[PDB]
Amino acid sequence: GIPTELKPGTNQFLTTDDGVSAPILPGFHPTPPIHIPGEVHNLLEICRVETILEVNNLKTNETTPMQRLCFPVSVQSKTGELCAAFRADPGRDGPWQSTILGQLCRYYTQWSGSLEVTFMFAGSFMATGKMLIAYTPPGGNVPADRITAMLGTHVIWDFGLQSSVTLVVPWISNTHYRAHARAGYFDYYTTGIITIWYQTNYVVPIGAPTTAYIVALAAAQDNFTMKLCKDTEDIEQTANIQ
Amino acid sequence: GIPTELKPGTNQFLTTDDGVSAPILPGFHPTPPIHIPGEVHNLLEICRVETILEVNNLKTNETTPMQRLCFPVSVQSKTGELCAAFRADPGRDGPWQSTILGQLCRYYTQWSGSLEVTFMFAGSFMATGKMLIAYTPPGGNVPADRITAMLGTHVIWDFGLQSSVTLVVPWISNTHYRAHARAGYFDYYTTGIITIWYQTNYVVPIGAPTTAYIVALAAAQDNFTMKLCKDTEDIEQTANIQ
Amino acid sequence: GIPTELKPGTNQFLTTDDGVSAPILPGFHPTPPIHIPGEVHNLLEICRV
Amino acid sequence: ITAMLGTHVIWDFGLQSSVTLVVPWISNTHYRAHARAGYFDYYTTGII
Amino acid sequence: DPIADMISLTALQVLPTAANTEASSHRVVPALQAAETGASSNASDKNLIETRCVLNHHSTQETAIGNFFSRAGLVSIITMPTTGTQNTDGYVNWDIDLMGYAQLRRKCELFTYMRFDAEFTFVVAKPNGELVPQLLQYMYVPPGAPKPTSRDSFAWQTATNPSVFVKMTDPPAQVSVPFMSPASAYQWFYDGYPTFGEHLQANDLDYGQCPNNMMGTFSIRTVGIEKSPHSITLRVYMRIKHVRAWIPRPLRNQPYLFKTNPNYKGNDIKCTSTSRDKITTL
Amino acid sequence: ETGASSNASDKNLIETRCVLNHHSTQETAIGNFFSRAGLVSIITMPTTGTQNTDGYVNWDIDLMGYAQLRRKCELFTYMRFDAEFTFVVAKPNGELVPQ
Amino acid sequence: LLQYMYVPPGAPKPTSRDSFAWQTATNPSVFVKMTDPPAQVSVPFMSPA
Amino acid sequence: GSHENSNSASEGSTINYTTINYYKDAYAASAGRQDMSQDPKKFTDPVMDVSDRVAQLTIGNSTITTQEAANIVIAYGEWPEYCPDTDATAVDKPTRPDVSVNRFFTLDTKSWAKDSKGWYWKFPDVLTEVGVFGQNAQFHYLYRSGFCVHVQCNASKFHQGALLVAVLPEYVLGTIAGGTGNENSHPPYATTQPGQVGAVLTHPYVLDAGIPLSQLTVCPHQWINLRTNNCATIIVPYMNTVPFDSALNHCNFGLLVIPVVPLDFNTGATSEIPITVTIAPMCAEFAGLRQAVKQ
Amino acid sequence: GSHENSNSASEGSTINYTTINYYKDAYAASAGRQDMSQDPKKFTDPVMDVSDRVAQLTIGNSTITTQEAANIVIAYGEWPEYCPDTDATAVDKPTRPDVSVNRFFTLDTKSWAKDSKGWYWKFPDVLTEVGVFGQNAQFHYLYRSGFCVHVQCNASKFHQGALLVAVLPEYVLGTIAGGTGNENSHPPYATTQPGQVGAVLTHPYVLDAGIPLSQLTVCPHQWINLRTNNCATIIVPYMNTVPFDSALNHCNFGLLVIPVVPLDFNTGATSEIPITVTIAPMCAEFAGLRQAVKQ
Amino acid sequence: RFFTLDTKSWAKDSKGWYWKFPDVLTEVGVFGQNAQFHYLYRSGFCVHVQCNASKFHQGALLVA
Ligand SMILES: CCCCCCCCCCCCC/C=C\[C@H](O)[C@H](N)CO
Ligand SMILES: CCCCCCCCCCCCC/C=C\[C@H](O)[C@H](N)CO
Ligand SMILES: [Cl-]
Ligand SMILES: [Cl-]
Ligand SMILES: [Cl-]
Ligand SMILES: [Cl-]
Ligand SMILES: [Cl-]
Ligand SMILES: [Cl-]
Ligand SMILES: [Cl-]
Ligand SMILES: [Cl-]
Ligand SMILES: [Cl-]
Ligand SMILES: [Cl-]
Ligand SMILES: [Cl-]
Ligand SMILES: [Cl-]
Ligand SMILES: [Cl-]
Ligand SMILES: [Cl-]
Ligand SMILES: [Cl-]
Ligand SMILES: [K+]
Ligand SMILES: [K+]
Ligand SMILES: [K+]
Repeated sequence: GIPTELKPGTNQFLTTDDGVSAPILPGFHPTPPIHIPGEVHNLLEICRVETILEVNNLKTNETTPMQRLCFPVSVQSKTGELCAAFRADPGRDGPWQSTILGQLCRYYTQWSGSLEVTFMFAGSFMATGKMLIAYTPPGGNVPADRITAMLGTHVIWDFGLQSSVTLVVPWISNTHYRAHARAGYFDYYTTGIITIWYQTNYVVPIGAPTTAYIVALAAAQDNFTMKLCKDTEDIEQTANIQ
Repeated sequence: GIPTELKPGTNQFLTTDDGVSAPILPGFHPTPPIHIPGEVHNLLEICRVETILEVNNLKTNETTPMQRLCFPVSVQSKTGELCAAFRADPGRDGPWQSTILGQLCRYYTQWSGSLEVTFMFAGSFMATGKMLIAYTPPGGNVPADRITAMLGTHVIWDFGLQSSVTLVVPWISNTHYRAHARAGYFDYYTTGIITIWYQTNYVVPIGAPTTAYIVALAAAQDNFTMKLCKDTEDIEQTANIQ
Repeated sequence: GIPTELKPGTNQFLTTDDGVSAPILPGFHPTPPIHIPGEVHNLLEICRV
Repeated sequence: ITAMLGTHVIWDFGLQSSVTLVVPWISNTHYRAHARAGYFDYYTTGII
Repeated sequence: DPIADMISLTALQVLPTAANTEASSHRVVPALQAAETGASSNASDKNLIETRCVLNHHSTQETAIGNFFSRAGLVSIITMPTTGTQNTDGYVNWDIDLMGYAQLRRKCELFTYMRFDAEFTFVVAKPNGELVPQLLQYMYVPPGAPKPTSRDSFAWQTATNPSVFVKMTDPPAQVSVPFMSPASAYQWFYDGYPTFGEHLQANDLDYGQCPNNMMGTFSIRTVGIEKSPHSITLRVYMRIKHVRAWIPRPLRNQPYLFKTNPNYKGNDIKCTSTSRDKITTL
Repeated sequence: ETGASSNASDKNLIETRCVLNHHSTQETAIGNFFSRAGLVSIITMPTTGTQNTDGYVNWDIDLMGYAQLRRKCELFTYMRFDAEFTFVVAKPNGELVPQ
Repeated sequence: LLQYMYVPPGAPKPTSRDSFAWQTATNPSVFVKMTDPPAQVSVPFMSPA
Repeated sequence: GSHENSNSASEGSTINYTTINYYKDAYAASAGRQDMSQDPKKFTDPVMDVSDRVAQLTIGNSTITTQEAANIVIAYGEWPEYCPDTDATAVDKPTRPDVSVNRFFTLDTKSWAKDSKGWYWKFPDVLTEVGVFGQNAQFHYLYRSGFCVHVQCNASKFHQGALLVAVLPEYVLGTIAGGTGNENSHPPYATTQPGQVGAVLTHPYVLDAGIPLSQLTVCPHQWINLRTNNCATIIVPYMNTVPFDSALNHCNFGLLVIPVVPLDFNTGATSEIPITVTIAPMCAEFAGLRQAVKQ
Repeated sequence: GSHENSNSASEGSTINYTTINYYKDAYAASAGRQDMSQDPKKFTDPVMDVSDRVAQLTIGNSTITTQEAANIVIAYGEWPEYCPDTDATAVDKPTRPDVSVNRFFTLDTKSWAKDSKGWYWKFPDVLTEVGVFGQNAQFHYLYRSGFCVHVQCNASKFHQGALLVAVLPEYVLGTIAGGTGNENSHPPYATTQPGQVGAVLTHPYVLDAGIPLSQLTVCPHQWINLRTNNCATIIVPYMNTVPFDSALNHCNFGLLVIPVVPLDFNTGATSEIPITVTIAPMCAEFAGLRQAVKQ
Repeated sequence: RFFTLDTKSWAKDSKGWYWKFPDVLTEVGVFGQNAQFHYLYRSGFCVHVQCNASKFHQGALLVA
């Protein structure tokens, strides 16, 4: 026999080891494949697809969940009011959890890249108005007023104009990659805050609703990638599946 | 010694593993082979050979089994009567079990291809008549009358004409391969039903029997193949062989 | 199987053995490196200070 | 749901103020005589 | 000739690293999208802000479905106790159904159809984790093959079925399995019935059952004419390999209740995302 | 009546479509059918009893004692082959000991 | 018989010896006997920096 | 050795992997290195044009004229097509009726109310009993086809609301499991195959199947936002693990119409806001002729 | 190393296998990949012509004229032939009598009745005591030969029935084991080697050997269906694991004639319907001369 | 394709029978269905009339 020496690792079973095991059915030929539309090769293909953001994730919605899928805008009596706010952290508990993007990146430890959020106005055609949407990079808490938020990356949207608008959340980090942000030391990887303000006002004539809704869709851009594959905390074997 | 690490599978004995074991008799030379007629290389060669179908597989035959090897036709008093019916499922319990084809495909989990059934009329030469033989694809139970069965794949046979006739059971499946069909979920892989009807009538003159028999032979066609080699349920070690 | 014979040393763990162990994360790509001043390659560089 | 099985067009106002339905010549004979009740109902063109 | 009425746009691309970023300045309407169409915004950084050039070498290899799935996961736990109600018979027949464990299941249900080969690993031990010199036999019993009715059953002769013989002390047994469906791919969702006929409420357990996914039985036993004194715990791990997948779909957001269907607890319907007090406060 | 199997196929009895059939016939090759290890004998050496409290056993080689394999071979009249024998040994309850 | 599992930041930590997390469908785990030689694996540079 | 049999599950794709192997069967090989292909333009942009509102599509003896259109979606970027000979398995010559079946059928109309939950229909269940298409579906064992789905909904410039129109392949439904989750109940034939009248979702948020509506957009879809458009159109290619299948036992996909942003309008404005579904099978093929079977 | 000895059981066939090996002996090698050869035309169509009824075959001083023939079968697609030098083992020069032995011998006739079970004969047992052939078989230790089997049965166009005429190599008979199956009985010399009179099957369904008559057609066979033909002919080549063998201790094959479709006719028609067997050995060779031995 | 309609019985005193085309198939299989859903139809026909009898029977049918 040939001189050999067993090294550490011998006999172990590494779940992620990519080796060669013996085949149980010699000469077996699988049913040939046929063309099926919709084949995907990389998860990223999916992360680039917009899914709905539950911006309206209130404790009072839980029993009428459909309401979380969109938040409202209405005729303001005061100028420059704040309409809604939320963190841009995609792998963080919150609005993002409802998106295919957030669910998928929860299967990875780190991520990197730019994100995009598209807002769609579903009010009546006769309603017009301009909103200021801003992304405030790390450091500042939620901007107190529109004049503060305005100092960050923003877009000024008009309905009458186009029904949808896209805010881009540029990758602005110190590190090349961010781990999922959460309270504590990992708040270091927070992405920032998104705020929606009334630039002018929701104006409508006689005959049309004074309150309408907006749907927020989110997805990743081309420069988005993820690394360090892990298990998701978003699924549980609470009991036995029968 | 050379650095090596044992991987899972080590020490196991897989009955279907095709490896190399040490030879017990070094330098041994087997008696040379001689020519023997009838060598076969692939089971399919055998499946293409017609063997007898026990269409007449009645509970009342079991004690006089020879009678199962052929079913009768006789002078009808009523038009368009049904002569016999049976499933085309070859790996299924029933008439097919008596054929070398059925026995062999019971050594495989799945199959695919067209089948052929040849009917041979063994009545007197003076007997004439036409029969309608049909194959009804999945979906419909046994056709109630000849006019219904006639809507499927069929052949119209005449004795006087030729003593034998061949019905072809085209491979008409949704899946590329069928697993053995049986009651329950696997009825999904049923092949269908074969029915034999009187197109005209068994006519005979004075002096000849008013009842004669037909022998059904079955085999596979060239496009027939099988996969996933398994053990047959058709043999048992009921007791110890001494 | 191929004829082999285990030799002394088999199963041992030598802390300074420079071998190859299986990777836990297949397809993983480390954050790329960036330029950082002050890289040293040999302790001697330091002993000269 | 029955009428829908025949030759049809689906029109939208907001879209265009006018729309044109075409009544294709679908006859057995190359020519039709004026249709009226009775034997000549044979030359009827159909229903809109 | 005497009759005149008788005479896919998207493709693949290889992207090893993330797309880069190019510079822009103070300057056509690419910020406003028409998301009513069912399309995802094709607007990027350079459109909405002034950017710098960034040579992005981030790799996309780890998000390839192969690296995502080819990680062995628990799909079954089989027990053969000596004292009790289970199997004081010394053998066990297990219908193959990998949908009994969520972690893996949720991953697969991300797709509608999947085609692949697999590596099965058999980790066996006593219920407390201890090991003993016990000989075992695992056998694959395809649909149609006779199932063992006892530890003595002739079926263990395994003349054609594939069987593995290993000691509880040897490392885990491990083998490769091919793509065995009679269809072009396994499908986690089958919106239909397996057979024809009326579908009375008595046979509604039929709904969603797809024969093309039913791979038979997995049998195991201690190798002896006599009963073994040891309780046995077998954990089966599966590593998908050589995989292709089609038609992505929403990820399960409700706890699983049953192996064969998507039934969910209607009284306690969980929200996909955590909640907060106000829409204007973090 | 001749002793021949019908040489009639689909194209003869019905109207057909073209089908590019890539189904493989490799698994039905007699080699893949037979080269699957099967049980051909069970030999026992008990310590207390009538069998062999002698510590040894002589077994006349006859592989026809187990049906599964036997029926497969008897499909043919003559067979020529080499073989791989595997010896699985243990105590009657499946336990193993340093013997 | 033992099981070692790497639980990256964000992955659910086992709350018991029965915890579902030991299903380890995505995390990398190693199964080895206290009698087998020492288990051994290679780890990449995992910082996000 | 090293030369083997071609039996790996991924041997018919334009994506190769580098492997290591010593057994005669290919599936024994390692997973190998993953090539890095991508097609993000079949989900994120499977739209028409890869004056768009203005239109008119004709098929069979039917013609639709859409003007407040939001363009057209081609599901997964693929056009319907008759089954190719390489993929085909059944040997009988299929029948391809053409005009009598590939045309526009307009099913029952539903009424959108401020509190509507949402509806769904199954394909091809919806047409199994309609016109020549249905008849062919009954007389044949096997069927294969594509679809053109046109959902219509008008409203004044003073109304508001948004419907999400999506196609979900293999739309398997689940039950609320007795509420407590201890009862393994199942949906009755009437709920799984509602026919041409369709059915109502009881829990739209989880699509009556334990999955988030919020992610349905990962499927071929289109929105009908009253202030922008009043109709949606989606071309759907055949999708299955088999080339042909029973139109009776298997529904290839379901069509969902859900009010994500509820209908609203000031009292005095028309309150009857209907939704109409018109569908046209495309490239219908049938095989395995026999007598008619309704189920 | 890798260069070895040529000692594998499959080294003399026109079918190669790809293997892996490290021992000096070839049989240690793996089974390897299976080539995919096939010869479905030696069982499914081993007929004559790969006016057929009309005929006349002559051999020796005998001639048969068959006209209601069903063509002729060449067992396993091979013609009888004297043993070739490569296969030969015995060194003495064989005697090849030719005409005196290769001719037609017509054995006793049997009567077919409405309740007949079926008959069988063993080869060469049937001729060991007939003419010059028999004499040579007795004086020689070794024998080798082929056979031409002609089974005859006439009947009017008003009779009906079907005989299956088949050849079964190594036709080993079994007993009913005392009925209960607890008695290990064996067939007496008179049943295993019935001589020229042949024997009667007691359980045709299982061919008195635990195997299905239904599958006998997997053997060189031919049918005599009264309404079509009145005779069958089968050429049989030598079959054994050895080149020559004792004509006394070993029967290479048995001939079976079984009424699968029973004889029937209206009373008044000839009731005596005989069956006659005529056989001719072909390419008879004998060796190992000594004194005559009858068994 | 071939549709096989009801069978009639020939008696020593039979007068004769007749069928109309396409009336005979208006309610049979897919052909019939198409005939019902469409206003216009056009087709050709293959007619096969069958009648067996022994070499001891006699008679002659005119099929036109
Ligand atoms: C001796 C080794 C035996 C190992 C054999 C294991 C074969 C398992 C094949 C994998 C089949 C994939 C699972 C397919 C379908 C799902 O379980 C279905 N939902 C169950 O109805
Ligand atoms: C140290 C290893 C010893 C292993 C030697 C085993 C040799 C066995 C050779 C296989 C012979 C095939 C069986 C041959 C004939 C049948 O058993 C007969 N029917 C018995 O009469
Ligand atoms: Cl995050
Ligand atoms: Cl009738
Ligand atoms: Cl079957
Ligand atoms: Cl055993
Ligand atoms: Cl892979
Ligand atoms: Cl566990
Ligand atoms: Cl990789
Ligand atoms: Cl209506
Ligand atoms: Cl309604
Ligand atoms: Cl809801
Ligand atoms: Cl092979
Ligand atoms: Cl005589
Ligand atoms: Cl007699
Ligand atoms: Cl019998
Ligand atoms: Cl009549
Ligand atoms: K040595
Ligand atoms: K050493
Ligand atoms: K070995």
